[PDB]
Amino acid sequence: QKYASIVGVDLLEEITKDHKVLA
Amino acid sequence: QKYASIVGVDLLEEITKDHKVLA
Repeated sequence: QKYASIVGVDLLEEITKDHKVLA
Repeated sequence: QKYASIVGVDLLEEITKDHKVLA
């Protein structure tokens, strides 16, 4: 974690709709 | 792969329908 800090590494519902449109 | 070659081994939408039928 000192090393990493120095080098800079890190460690469906379109049918229910279409019906309700008709209604 | 020589051995294998000698011995012969190897190495949903029936609801959207039913509505459109009604319509």
